[PDB]
Amino acid sequence: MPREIITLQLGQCGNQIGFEFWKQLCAEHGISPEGIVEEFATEGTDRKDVFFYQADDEHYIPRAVLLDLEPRVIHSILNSPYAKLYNPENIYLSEHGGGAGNNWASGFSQGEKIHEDIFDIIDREADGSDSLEGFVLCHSIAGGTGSGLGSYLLERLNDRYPKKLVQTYSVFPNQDEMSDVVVQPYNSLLTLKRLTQNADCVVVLDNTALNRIATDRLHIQNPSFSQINQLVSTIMSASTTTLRYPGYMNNDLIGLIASLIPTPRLHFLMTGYTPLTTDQSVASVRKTTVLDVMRRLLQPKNVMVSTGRDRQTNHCYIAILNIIQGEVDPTQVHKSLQRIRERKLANFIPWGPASIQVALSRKSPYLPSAHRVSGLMMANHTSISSLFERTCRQYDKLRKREAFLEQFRKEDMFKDNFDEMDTSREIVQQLIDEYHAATRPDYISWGTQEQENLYFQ
Amino acid sequence: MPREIITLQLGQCGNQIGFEFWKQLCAEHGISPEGIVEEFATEGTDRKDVFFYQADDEHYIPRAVLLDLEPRVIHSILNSPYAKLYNPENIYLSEHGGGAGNNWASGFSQGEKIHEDIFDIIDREADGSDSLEGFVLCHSIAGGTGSGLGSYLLERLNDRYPKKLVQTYSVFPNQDEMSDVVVQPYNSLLTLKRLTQNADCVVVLDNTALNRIATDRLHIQNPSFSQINQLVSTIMSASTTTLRYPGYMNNDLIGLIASLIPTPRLHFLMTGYTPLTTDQSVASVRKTTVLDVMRRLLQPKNVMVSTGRDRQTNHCYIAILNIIQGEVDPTQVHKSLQRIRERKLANFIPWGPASIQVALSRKSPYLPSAHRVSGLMMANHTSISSLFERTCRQYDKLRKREAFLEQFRKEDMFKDNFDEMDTSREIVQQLIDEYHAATRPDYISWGT
Amino acid sequence: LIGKSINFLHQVCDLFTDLENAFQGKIDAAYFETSKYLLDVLNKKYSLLDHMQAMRRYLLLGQGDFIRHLMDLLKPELVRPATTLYQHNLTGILETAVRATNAQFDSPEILRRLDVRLLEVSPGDTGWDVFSLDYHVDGPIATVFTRECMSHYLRVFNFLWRAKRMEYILTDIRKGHMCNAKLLRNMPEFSGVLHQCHILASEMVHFIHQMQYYITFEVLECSWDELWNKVQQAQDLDHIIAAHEVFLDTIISRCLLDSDSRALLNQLRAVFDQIIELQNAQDAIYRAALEELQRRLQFEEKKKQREIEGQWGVTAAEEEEENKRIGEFKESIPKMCSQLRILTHFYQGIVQQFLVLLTTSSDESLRFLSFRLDFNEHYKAREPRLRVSLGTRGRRSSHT
Amino acid sequence: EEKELVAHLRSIKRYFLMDQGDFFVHFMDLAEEELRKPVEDITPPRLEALLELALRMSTANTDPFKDDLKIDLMPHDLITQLLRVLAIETKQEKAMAHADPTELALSGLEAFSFDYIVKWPLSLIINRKALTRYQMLFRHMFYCKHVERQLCSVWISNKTAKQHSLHSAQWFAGAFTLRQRMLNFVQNIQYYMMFEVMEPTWHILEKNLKSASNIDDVLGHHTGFLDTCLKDCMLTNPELLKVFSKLMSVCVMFTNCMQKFTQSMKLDDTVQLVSGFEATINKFDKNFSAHLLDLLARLSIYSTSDCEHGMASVISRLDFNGFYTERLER
Repeated sequence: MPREIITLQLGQCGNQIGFEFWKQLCAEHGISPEGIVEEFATEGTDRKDVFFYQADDEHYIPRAVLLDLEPRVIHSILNSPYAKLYNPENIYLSEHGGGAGNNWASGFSQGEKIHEDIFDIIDREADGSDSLEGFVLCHSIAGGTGSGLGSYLLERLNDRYPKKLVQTYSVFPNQDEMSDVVVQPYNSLLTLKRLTQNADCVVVLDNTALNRIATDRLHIQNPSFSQINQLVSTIMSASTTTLRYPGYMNNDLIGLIASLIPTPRLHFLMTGYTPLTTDQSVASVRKTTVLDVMRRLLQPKNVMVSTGRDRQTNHCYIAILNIIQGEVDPTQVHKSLQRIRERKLANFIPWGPASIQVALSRKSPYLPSAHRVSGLMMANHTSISSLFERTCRQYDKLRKREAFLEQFRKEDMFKDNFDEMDTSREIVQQLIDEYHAATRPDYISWGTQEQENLYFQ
Repeated sequence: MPREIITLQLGQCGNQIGFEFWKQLCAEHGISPEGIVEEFATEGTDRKDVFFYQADDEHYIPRAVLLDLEPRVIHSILNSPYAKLYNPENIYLSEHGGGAGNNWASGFSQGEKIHEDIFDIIDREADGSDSLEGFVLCHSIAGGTGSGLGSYLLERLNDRYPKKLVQTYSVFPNQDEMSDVVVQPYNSLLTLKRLTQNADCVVVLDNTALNRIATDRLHIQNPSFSQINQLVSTIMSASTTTLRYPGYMNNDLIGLIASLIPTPRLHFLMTGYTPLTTDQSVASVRKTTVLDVMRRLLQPKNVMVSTGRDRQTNHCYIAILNIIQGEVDPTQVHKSLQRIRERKLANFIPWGPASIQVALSRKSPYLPSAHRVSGLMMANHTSISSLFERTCRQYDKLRKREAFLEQFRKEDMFKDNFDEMDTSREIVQQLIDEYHAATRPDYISWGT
Repeated sequence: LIGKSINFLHQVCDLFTDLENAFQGKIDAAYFETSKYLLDVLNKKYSLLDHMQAMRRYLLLGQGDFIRHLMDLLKPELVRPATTLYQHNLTGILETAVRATNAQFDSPEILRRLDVRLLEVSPGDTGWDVFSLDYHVDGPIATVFTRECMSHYLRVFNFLWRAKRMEYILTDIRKGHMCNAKLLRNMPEFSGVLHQCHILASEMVHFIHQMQYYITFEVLECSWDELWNKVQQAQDLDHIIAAHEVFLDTIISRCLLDSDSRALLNQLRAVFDQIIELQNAQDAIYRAALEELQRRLQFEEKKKQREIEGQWGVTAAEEEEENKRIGEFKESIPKMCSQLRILTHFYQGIVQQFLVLLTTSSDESLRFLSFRLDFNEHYKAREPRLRVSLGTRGRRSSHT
Repeated sequence: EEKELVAHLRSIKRYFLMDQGDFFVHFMDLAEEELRKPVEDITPPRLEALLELALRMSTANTDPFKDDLKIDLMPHDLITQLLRVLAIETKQEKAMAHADPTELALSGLEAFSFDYIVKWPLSLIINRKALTRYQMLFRHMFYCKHVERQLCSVWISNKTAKQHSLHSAQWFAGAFTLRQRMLNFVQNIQYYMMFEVMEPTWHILEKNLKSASNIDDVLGHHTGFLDTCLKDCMLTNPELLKVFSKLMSVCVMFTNCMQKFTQSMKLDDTVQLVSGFEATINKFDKNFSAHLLDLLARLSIYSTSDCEHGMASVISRLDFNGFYTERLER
């Protein structure tokens, strides 16, 4: 049976991102915005069941649970063309419509309030799945609601499906734009915590890199947050294409994340894509050379992930899963990974066999690709912790200053203390230590408290 | 990979010259003003990566950095056809918009204030370049902003790509005309200083020489400031052609200037082009002969550097490379060499090996050539010292008079003293002396 | 050739001066026309192109969603002894996986030809050893899809299915380990055992999935597409038969299903067996770690609940038993990690030797399998042959 | 028409005559690290991939015949091969036969040539004798480009060295002047070979191929083209070729010395190291100048005794500024 993926939509921004992700998956699988297979979608070679569930023999319904503390986004989804894709019983909107006030703790309390609906949606999607692989949580790290609700959804998916894989698409906040959400670092820390502890694979999409690309290539002086979020959703889609487009290998979510996630604790993945082009720039058939492509991939302005400079950890690849979209020959993907190894773009564990898995899949005929050749790399690299460690440190810096905490004190999770923030910081620290351990032969013992205490001394 | 050139645009005049240079390079490479490859650029023999960088997989952006201390020029660049050519992260505009007040030191201080943006621009262009050779700074030496900011950009270009060669096309101010910019001689000195210290070869573009070329060769009675900037951009194109038009030899900027620059100090180059035509003068296709080409290139009236007619000193070229394209008769080449020798129209260096390298390439289908046969010369010529020596003498004359120093004292670099202007004048004097030595056999010991 | 084509259609679907040349051109033209008519009849009556497409979808693993779903459904069944497998049950599982995957969208004429075959069930056999896809060829299409061709296609199908089954078993082991890490966060001493299980399962999944990818795409899918293109471009029935036979032989060789690749096939089978062993060891380690984590969590929950009720959270006997259980779990975690490391190292050695043999194999698909198995150059660090094969031959043909 | 002789010939010009400078730039950028290894240490896969990158990277990707372009690693360096060939029936034949093949692992840079796949019936015209001449031209241009790239790298490295220590600038002036003599020399040799030999002989071939009456005329014109390019590139004179080889070897050794010194200065008895570097540069300058004067003297000799009027062009290019004229007279 196909490996179904349950989509968890958290908060206003997260729910919008999840809706656009489900729209993109439907477009790639030829599913209409109403959840009905189009009459023209006769090429039954796509794996819709990876990301969508069938409600009947003809109707594919997204395995999506919409949870928000503000009603505006949920109403916009129910007012969108994709209103019929989602189960209406799987859409939770807070009656008060007030949102989480950009408070991570408020978002967590809202997730707790919508816990029943979201977990009922996830369980309903899993029971309709013969071999449900797991849940995918879609959320924003910059708001208040989407981060806490996403962490709640990840926790409940881990609790309910302890033998199932949990992949996450974790959007990192843009670092070049001034976020109006001053408490964003707490939300980002909680989301990175939940991805580290309760997800099996988290593809980090740093909006900062999206903004940099918008600035340098589109000549946009001030890249908006919306363009960065759409780039992050595109990156997550590209990283999940091998799960959503079945092929010879890595045709299932557990198979997709197995090659990407070497250890259960070292589950913080970094992504890279090349060549990167903006949707608007299709106009200029650029004579990009192979040399220019490789140099641009190494150029931070063209890479869709802004990984921090971790100075403490000799970051290496723990595991790599390559999701290739388009016309791909398995031998060509293998040669490409080999060339990456020759350039030492990824260091692998020395104590066991590890590689970049390559799946060859046909492309969707319905989706126009702006790039003649594209590729996504998913890798677990300790340098992704530098983003998460920095988010955790900023969260702790805000909590120690009680900045924007008045919005969180309204929610029960933060009424008495800020213990949820400290637990998030500890989870991100354990993730950093495990990712550093995953660079070492001792990765067999990664995530053991003795290694966390040895990397924190 | 092509040898990419990063363009540094400084001040109003420098930014206009840089914009026109990038436009001309795009036309030669068949790049639209929007960064799209033109359908007419089917001759894939041009190095677009020399003048443009890829910003993404589809958009080619000119490697141009727009730096001004006054917001007018930066806004004009962002409102120009080249707005999409430059990386928006590579455009630095001073928030105060006040400019440098025609003060070289103020322009330098503004460059120091915009140092981060400029070096970020250089690094972004280098990372987008597979085999970045270096940065070329286009600016005017006569204003306040474009000269100082150009020197700042040159310093930051050397700092950011310190292992990469940096050639510059530095337009030096006319020293024989009274500049309305009283601090221009200081500005000219600062530009010659930066060319001497951070460039490996400096082609001096004298706006007086640009006007002379427009009058005698382009038949332009009154060359506009825009025409002077376009002449400077043409000079930069001619000096960078070996980087921008790959062939069997001189396929990189460091390789191109290596043959031209015998010593690091003897880096003051003079340029000449023939036939020189104004954009308006395209109508008359002059049947220029090889003899006429060589004579006009060697003629100061058509040369993009205004050297005085020294009758006492045998000023000479250190090296000259003429790339000639089109129908050339060997007998006409022979007659041209004969006439040049008889008229002594070109003196060559006596102290080292130098020749005219010839690479045969097809012409760009996208760039209209006004001449059935055309040729560019890039040369290191001691007569450029006459421009640099005059600029240095004028700088010293202004600094000793504290002329226009009040505008510089507003900027921190010149608040306490004008020592930067005097150091610039001394550097330009040493550059002039080294360039003059390069005409002599004793150039081996120049600067000792 | 004309009379042969006529017989195939029936059973399966100047003369005064230079007599020798007067009819030669006419004989050749008539031969061409008769052969073309025979090939068209064979195609129209036996659906040769449709049989080739069915072979591509099922036996060449072209319906990658179908193969994925079959392997996922078989994983809990194929780990069991084959002696308990029912061929009817395996076919029902295949049909269920089809209905649960994009295989349900295949045409009824194609889907009816894709089936699950169970080999003779022996004790100790896994499903990977007995599961195969088959494609029934008959009539005129059986002239192109001969019994040899069908056997080669079924061999490639079974090999890919076994490799995918082992990959999915190891992926399920690693998924369980990763998910239980969330549960075992409250039992950090047990987390390392789960991580070691995840690492071993990830290595085994990588090996098996790379072998399956090579077989199904580089060998099976490409040879099937070549067969279909040749049949569509076939000028005669004999040309179609020969082109399909050559395609099937190419698929067998590159999927290691031919007679000559038998050593490569044995090395790949040993790699798959070591990957399955690693998967099973990792799944057992992760199961033990998750059970220990669940016991620790239940003990902590009971303690907290008793404390909330104002009772002494744990009795001294109960507290000693809980501490003993946590101690035993922590002491088994290093042991579980060591066992998983040993299994991973054995699997990696077997995979490296298989990759070396594949890189030395004449089949290009095997070279692609070697390149995929050592994408991070882990096997290339362990198997010299994957590094040597690409470097040595190209320099020799460049010296002339 | 059917064998597209002119299209194949244009492909040969594009690849073997290094007409596609952007192609050669891209190829040498991708392959320089792999070709710098000993031929035994070179991975042929990397050269084929760099070739494919250069093919895809150049405007040759629009060439329908680009796939006929191959990388060929010659068993002998071009200079030893040409000297052995020219020594046939010469007094040097015995000296080349008794010349131990120097244990210098032949570098890919010295072994690199193109080959071109010509199918029947076009294999009648683009035969192995033609392909081998194209390979010789390719390897010659590639080696000239290697020497140019080394002189430019030494230039850049020296420009960087001039930026790190103001005081070392005086010591670097002599290395700069040596590099500049080598660079002007290398560029003028490349210019002669490209625009007066390869380009003229190709234009003559295309004109003669346009005037061919039969396939044997086309073959004759192609052979005459290859023989003209070979003659005018100084490849047929063993003494000139041997002096050019020594000159290029001295240029490469100078560039390697300058690169090592600039790298050392960047990473950084120092006065002793500087005096040793200057002494090495002066020894390279002396050797280069001696070989250049011997080259110009040989060109003048062949120009006067053998009526090789082309050799006067080499001399005029080599001494375009009269730098060697006083030295030639001396």
